[PDB]
Amino acid sequence: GPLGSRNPGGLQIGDLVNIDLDLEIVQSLQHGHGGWTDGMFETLTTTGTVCGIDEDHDIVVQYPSGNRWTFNPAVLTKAQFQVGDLVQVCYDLERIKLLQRGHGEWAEAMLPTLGKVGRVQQIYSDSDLKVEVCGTSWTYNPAAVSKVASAGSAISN
Repeated sequence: GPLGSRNPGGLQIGDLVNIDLDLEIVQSLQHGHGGWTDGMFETLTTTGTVCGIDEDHDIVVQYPSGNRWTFNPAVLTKAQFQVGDLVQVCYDLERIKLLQRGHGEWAEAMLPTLGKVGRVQQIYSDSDLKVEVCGTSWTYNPAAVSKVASAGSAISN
């Protein structure tokens, strides 16, 4: 069936989902189903894990960055630093192109890394970083990435 024809309850916690859609369509469908913020660019290139269904029947999805985002079910398709640090790549394409000048440069094959998390593999003497993002390592300006706190502040049970 077409987009939106999935049976309610056809996704459960632990299911893997992706987004195949263009941003503009995601934004339309997100109206009244949680909206869009640019922090969500991760979701267009990362496989998420269903972690809940809210009262209004929208799907809450968990990302390796630690972030959880709420989606219209129709959007989803069922599927300073230290070495080892989990870091998130800047999602702003314009900014990152400028930061990458002289710091490893921007290659178009890096486009999917926007907004994604990866792992620091090596820190160069001049402070640039080798970061592995979904199996491929790139050189980044450290200003082009942020240390990730998965869950953030501690919450008592």
